[PDB]
Amino acid sequence: SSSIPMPAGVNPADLAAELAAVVTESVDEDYLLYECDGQWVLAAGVQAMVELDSDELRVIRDGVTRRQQWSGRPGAALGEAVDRLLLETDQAFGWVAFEFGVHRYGLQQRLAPHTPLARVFSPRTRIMVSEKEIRLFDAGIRHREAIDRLLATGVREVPQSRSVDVSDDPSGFRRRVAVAVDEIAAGRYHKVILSRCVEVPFAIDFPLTYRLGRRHNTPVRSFLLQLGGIRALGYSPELVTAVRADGVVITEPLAGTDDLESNSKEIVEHAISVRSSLEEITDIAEPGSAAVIDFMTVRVQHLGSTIRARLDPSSDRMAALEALFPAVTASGIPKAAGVEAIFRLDECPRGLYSGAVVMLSADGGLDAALTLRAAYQVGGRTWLRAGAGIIEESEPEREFEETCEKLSTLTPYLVARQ
Ligand SMILES: O=C(O)/C(=C/C1CC1)Oc1cccc(C(=O)O)c1O
Repeated sequence: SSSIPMPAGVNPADLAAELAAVVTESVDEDYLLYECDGQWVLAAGVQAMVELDSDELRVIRDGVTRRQQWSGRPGAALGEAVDRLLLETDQAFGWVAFEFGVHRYGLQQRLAPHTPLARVFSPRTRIMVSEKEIRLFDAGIRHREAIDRLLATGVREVPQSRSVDVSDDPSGFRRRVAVAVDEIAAGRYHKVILSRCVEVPFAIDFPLTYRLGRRHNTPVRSFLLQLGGIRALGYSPELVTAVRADGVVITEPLAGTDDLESNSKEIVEHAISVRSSLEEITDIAEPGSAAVIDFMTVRVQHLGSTIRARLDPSSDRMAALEALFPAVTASGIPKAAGVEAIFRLDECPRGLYSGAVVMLSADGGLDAALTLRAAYQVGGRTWLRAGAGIIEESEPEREFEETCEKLSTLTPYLVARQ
């Protein structure tokens, strides 16, 4: 059957993460698990893959890689290829780099060749885990048998975590901050977010770390993946974009930090962001469809606003994502200038950090979550990355401390490789 009853006492995050580890290894496949609105979707197995790089677009199907050059907007390029996958299957999953959002500002020339912009795939099988049920899509006996074996076994106990020191500043985050402050004071831009990488000196178990962290984090969206040599996990603090089948587009910028409601620094910054999103959404919206619906409402508690619109017929979901990308929250104000500065003052390319993780539907749906509070493994390297907004009054030591706080979303929950 399509449906299985959820076992009592079992958290959905825990079960989906267990499925992700056990079932995929069994059948030799890559995966992405995405948490959206009480559903944990495990997209298992790469049926077809879209790789969009700075200098090339690749579609790999059935063992055949078909390479194309592309020009113009990255979203249009990505959209066309993804649309093709979605004729064949219902949903597509992936990640989008920070670097995806640089073309709109004409910064693409800065990118080295073979710089990844996006990886989007359609799954061989889907498993959806929620509180009530497990739903199976395109699951063969092999997958089905595996889910069945796990379900019987139950979830593994999470081992004790292993600590890491975040006090070093090898990349000189503090000095880099100062430089930003000077540029701000000189009126180059209002804001930039700068970040630092922290290497983790041991290998971690990604699914087990994801479970431990999820227990102590309540995020807007979350993810765990093994894709194309990359392991990653994260607790996304913001939604970049949600586009519905009906054409309604949403973005929800959050303020961060009683005194949230009254504090001036936040309010000015949140308002400026709200203005930015509204302006961006407007370019892709039916005239007169754009509104801010829940302004500066308190929603951990956060300040946030909901910006909504109707996707114009001339435009599409990728265009909406490009209009809103990268998020102000991890870039700067004004955006073009903040992004420019990031090439200069931060370690580039960013890749997954400050990019998005995406779920797309054949119905026209898009869900894109901002990648922050995440861990990465590529090659032999395991790392964490956190950053801070920098404005004219910012202090390098305080900003360093801020990074440490953000790192603490993950630093206590690292489970070493098994
Ligand atoms: O500014 C904040 O507190 C913030 C707000 C989010 C919207 C709710 O979170 C972040 C902003 C920028 C960078 C990071 C980071 O982890 O790298 C970050 O977590």
